[PDB]
Order: sequence, then structure tokens, then C-alpha cells
Amino acid sequence: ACLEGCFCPPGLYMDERGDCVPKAQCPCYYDGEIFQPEDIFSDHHTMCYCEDGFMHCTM
Amino acid sequence: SGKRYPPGTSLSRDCNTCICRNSQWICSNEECPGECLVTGQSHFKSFDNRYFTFSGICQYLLARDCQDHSFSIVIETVQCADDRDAVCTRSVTVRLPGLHNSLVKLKHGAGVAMDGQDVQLPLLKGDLRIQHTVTASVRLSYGEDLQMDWDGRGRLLVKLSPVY
Amino acid sequence: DRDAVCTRSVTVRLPGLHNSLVKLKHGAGVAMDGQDVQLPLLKGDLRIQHTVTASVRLSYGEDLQMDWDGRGRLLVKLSPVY
Repeated sequence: ACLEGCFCPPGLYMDERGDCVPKAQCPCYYDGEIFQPEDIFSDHHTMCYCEDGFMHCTM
Repeated sequence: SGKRYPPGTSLSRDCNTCICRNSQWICSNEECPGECLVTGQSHFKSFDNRYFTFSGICQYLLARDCQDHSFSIVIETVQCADDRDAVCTRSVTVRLPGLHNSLVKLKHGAGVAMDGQDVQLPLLKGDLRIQHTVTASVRLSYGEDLQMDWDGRGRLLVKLSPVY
Repeated sequence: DRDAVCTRSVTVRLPGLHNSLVKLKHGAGVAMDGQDVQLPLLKGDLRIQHTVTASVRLSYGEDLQMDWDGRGRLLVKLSPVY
């Protein structure tokens, strides 16, 4: 719905640590794992990275 | 270390004490706790104060009790930047056959997960304590013969007492 | 006063999943079978997550909701299947 509470402007999205931040340093939550905004990441067979909040996996 | 001390003094290494008598420091030989260490990219330290490096990408064992099976630790390594010579630690797994044969998992943040379930810190079960240290780093403590440290960005430590 | 009896904690029970025992506590905390839990908690059916980051919201299936029992404003939402 259209709820009531404490938000912050649209350019800013919420961080875990009480502040809200732009989507530049908005981490990824891949498989639960809280990856930092720049974490290149791969097993032998996959290839994955966190860009701006979304987790860009390939194969 | 290139400086003099009078006789009868007792300087103390971290391990034990030593006393000067007739230009000959006497010393004890009682064991003192070891520290395996992982940090940086792939730089290890053994309990016996060795250093080396091994940039493998799989789930490797790190430590284990090997005459009985009180515990077992398992690191997991991944490439961690564009280069091939950059293999940082992502997550470490811990296992306690003495309590449910559970399965703890330190994750790439400051988070922990028991048997898939995320958990708020602290976590006083019977033996093992898990709590923040500076509110930026986890610290497991099973019994009095085991410690750990954060595996978020990969600076795993241990503390084993001489019972092992 | 004697005429002031607020809510401390509410307990929830699901015989359909382990016959578990959820417990909403006087903060914004939750405890499954004694174990504290970080939010969210996607098990199969029930979802538990913050709402404004100041109030929990259980959601079992699509026929059940809840609301925070920290300082005592418990709600429910039951659909007409019940």
C-alpha cells in the first residue's frame, strides 16, 4: 500500500547501518551473502559480480 | 635484542618467562597457544609460525582435530579481482560434532548462519559464544580452547590452546 | 496502577511446519524455538520481515498476517477461508 513512516528521497536507498545511500554503494545480497559494491567473484565454471545493487551472474 | 639487562631480572616473552643468572638466561619450555592465520589475498600462517601462500579456488580444509573429532574448520576460496593472482577468502564453515553436529557458517559480511538460519548476535548456546568485538567483527568462542575472528573480507584467525 | 495491563509477548504456533513455536518479543525481535533470528526469515510458507524497520510483519501463506508486539499493538488479518 501507500504507507506512512520515515523514508528518504528517491535518489537515496536504505543501507543496513541506519543511513540511506545512493545506488552506487548499495550492496548485493546474493545467496544471503552481503557483498560490497565492487566484488568480482567466480568459481571455476560461473562468473559473477556486484555492480550497483544487482548481482550480475553469467556462466 | 642489542641491549643490556642486570642480573636477576625476569623479562617475559608472550610464551613464558626467562631470568638472567651468570650471563645465562634460564627459561621454561611450557607450551603456549598457536595461531593459524588467513588474511590479504591468499597469505597463510601455520600454527608453527610458518608463512606461505597457496592461491587455490575450492573448499579447502583449514584445521581439524585428528585423533578425536572435537571440531573441523573449512575455508572456501574464490578469485577476488580481475587478476588470476588474487584469491581472497569468501566464507568459512565451522562444525561441532559435540553439539547437534551442527554447522556454523561465517559469511562475507559480518553475518553468521546456523544450519541455514541467520542469527542475531549474541548467540549464547551452552558452550559456544558468538558476539561482535568492535561491532565490526565476529568472534566465536567454543569452550575455553578455541577462538576465531571475522571472515567478512577475509582475515580469519584461530586460537588453539596446548590441549591440542 | 492496577488498571494498566499491557501486552508483553505473543506466541504463534504452526502445526503445519515442524509444529514449531514462534515468539514475538517485547522489542522488535523474534525467536523460533528459543533461537533468535535475523530478519528476513523466508522459510517455505511463512515470511517475517520488517515493515518500516521498526515493526515486524509475519505472513503465513496468503491467509494470515500479523504486526508488531514490541510495545503491544498486535494485529491480525484473516481471509474469509476461515
